[PDB]
Amino acid sequence: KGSFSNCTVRFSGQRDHDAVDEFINAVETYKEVEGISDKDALKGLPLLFKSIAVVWWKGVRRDAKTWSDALQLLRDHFSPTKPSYQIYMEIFETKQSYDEVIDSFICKQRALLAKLPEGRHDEETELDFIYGLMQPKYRESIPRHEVKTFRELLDRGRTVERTR
Amino acid sequence: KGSFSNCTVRFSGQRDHDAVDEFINAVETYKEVEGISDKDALKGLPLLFKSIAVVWWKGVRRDAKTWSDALQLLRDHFSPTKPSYQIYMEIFETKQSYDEVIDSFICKQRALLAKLPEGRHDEETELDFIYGLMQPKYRESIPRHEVKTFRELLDRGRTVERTR
Amino acid sequence: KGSFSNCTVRFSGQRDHDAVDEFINAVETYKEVEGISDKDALKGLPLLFKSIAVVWWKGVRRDAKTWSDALQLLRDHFSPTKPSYQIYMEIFETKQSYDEVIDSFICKQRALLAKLPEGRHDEETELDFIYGLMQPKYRESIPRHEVKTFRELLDRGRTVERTR
Amino acid sequence: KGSFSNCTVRFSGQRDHDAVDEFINAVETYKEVEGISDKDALKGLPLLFKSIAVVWWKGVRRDAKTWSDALQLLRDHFSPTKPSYQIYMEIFETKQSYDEVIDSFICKQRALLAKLPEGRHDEETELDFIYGLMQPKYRESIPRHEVKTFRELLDRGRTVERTR
Amino acid sequence: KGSFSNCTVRFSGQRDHDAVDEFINAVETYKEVEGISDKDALKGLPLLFKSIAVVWWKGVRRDAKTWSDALQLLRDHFSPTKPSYQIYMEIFETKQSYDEVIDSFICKQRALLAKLPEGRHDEETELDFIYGLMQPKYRESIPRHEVKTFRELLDRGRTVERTR
Repeated sequence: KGSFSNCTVRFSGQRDHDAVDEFINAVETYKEVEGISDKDALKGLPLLFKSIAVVWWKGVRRDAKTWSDALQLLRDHFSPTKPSYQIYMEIFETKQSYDEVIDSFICKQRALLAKLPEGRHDEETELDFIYGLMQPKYRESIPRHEVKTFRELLDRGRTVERTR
Repeated sequence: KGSFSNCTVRFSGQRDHDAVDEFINAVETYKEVEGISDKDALKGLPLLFKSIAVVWWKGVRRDAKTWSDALQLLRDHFSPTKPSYQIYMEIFETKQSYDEVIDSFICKQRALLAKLPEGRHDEETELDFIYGLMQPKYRESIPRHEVKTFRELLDRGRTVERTR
Repeated sequence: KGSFSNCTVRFSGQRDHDAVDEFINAVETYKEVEGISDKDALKGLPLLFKSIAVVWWKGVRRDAKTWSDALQLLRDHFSPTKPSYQIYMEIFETKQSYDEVIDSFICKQRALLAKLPEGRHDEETELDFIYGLMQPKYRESIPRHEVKTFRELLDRGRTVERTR
Repeated sequence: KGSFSNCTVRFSGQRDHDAVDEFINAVETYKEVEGISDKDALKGLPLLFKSIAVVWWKGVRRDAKTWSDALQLLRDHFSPTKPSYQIYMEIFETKQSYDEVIDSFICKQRALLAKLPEGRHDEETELDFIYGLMQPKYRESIPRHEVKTFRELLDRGRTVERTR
Repeated sequence: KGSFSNCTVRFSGQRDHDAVDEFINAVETYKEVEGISDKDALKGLPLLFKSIAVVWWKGVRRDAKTWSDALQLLRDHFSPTKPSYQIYMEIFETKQSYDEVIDSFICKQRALLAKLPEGRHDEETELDFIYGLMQPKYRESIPRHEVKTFRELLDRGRTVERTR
């Protein structure tokens, strides 16, 4: 049923991890849903670029041969894959300011913790790294060693938020 | 005939009841009209998120297994389901100001009264809760005990509005 | 061939006669062109609302049963169907200002004269009601009793406009 | 394959020759490409108007019977078909200012010369009417009687432009 | 499956090399992917122009007979194909300013070097022409004669960028 005719999601070259990962996941998901072969998918790839990136594709066209190589090359030229110590310094710089919802803080911190190499941290030390930066509006009620998984922190945060 | 190819309605994370309920009802209605199966509908769900929420979906992907569970989880993480006393204080705070149409006031107050638990109020006390906040431009003509249902209030409000 | 999948024309609740009549005529025309049945058309109606009006449709869903009833209810809740004397006062308030084209004035005045009940006025008194408000730039050349229909007024107005 | 479902090009009523001619040519071209019959094309015409013009179509609906009559009526009510002496005064009013490209000047002047009645001018006097208003940056090099057609003027203008 | 029905990419007449080359490559790629014949593709070409360029197409319609001739004519009337010495003066005018990423500089300089006639320069002198304008933030670490191809320059530039 077609092969990359037209869609809303495009890519520009904004040089950030979130936009690049969102675009790659959306394209990779669309290919699986619509059911397009691997050889037919690479011919339609300049139908998505609209910016500086199409000038980037006019030069590096002869380096790609398969779909996985082109996707890894798009991940390599733009996502700079920052090292570990900048991430560990970026988590401890900004505390949770007053009058901010729990869910935005938790999803931003989880998206920041996903950048580390996989298999290096469990769930328990993951929650222990995040339990040291919350406001005293939430730390007065729920103590440590009672919340065992990463869902129960939000489950008890939404109760104190409604109570005020 | 396809399975969530592309559409105008998307979701961002605006943290409000009206936008979330509108998006969920529009998606739930589109699934019923187009005739898509339940197993095929969950594979196409990241084609709708475009914001902070796609970073939220990159983390909580392994918690969803059926369509109803994913819809209830999207209702739970964003719509905060406010308690009763804040609603009963929010209805009595703002009176109807001068030079405002009847229909906007009635639809906003009905959308505010839908947040209570279902089966707790009849139609008569529902109209009795709304008849105490209207302007004297409308309360001089129509008295109580004459309007029995919730349609006749608008039916007699549109007559006095045309008369001026 | 589908049933209200996606389209550009939507409705918000702007509270005016022109936008409501345009939206209703466009939807009614699209249903006739595409060839959709009456029972299939009502299931897809919340795919068009995008505003306050979808909160209005979450409350008055159980009042509609057929397509004509829903269309008349949408005409009733928003188009206020103003009385006659306000129209007859609105026609005689604004004269035709200098340096304005004939066609805009004629189409606006015809759209204002359509609001009266049908069958109350002929063509001759219709032109007699409009011939008293034009500029002396056009009334110096063409006199009364020479223009018999409503097309010849524009036909002789476009000649004097080109001449200047 | 459908009959005027939805498209980007619409019409508003901007009262100019270029926008009206572009819209009419695009619609006339789309009808020929998609292959739609003449009786099916007139039912879908209010799906394109979005402005004051739809109020204009609610009044003059009963005057159209064929496609050519409706197209000529749309050309008549909006394009005012200016007389000859205003065109001959409009060509000689604005000279070519300094630092402006040749191609924009030539295409604008050709679009202005198309408004005259057809068959009144050859190619030679057409170029003779345009050779009297160019800058001395171009008239120092190429003389008259050497450029015979209307293409060689641009062909020798692009050479002097690159040279500077 | 259709023949140029509607798409996002259009052309205006912006008079620059990048936008024209992007539009031509996107159209040429779409024709190859969708599988449209050469005779059917030329009838649908005024469905893409939306600007001054459609007035340009109303005049030069009778000069095109095949697809390749129309594409070369669109490349000729707008892309001015600048001479060599302006390019060789444009490369050496702007050095790499401080705090700018390597990839943007490399892709812009490659897109500028593509304008020369093909077959005039190898890869080695191509890298030698670009190695004289970089910042001392990168020239302190990597010396000449160690980087042999044009990929290893970026491969060693991304390492020093992460290190800081």
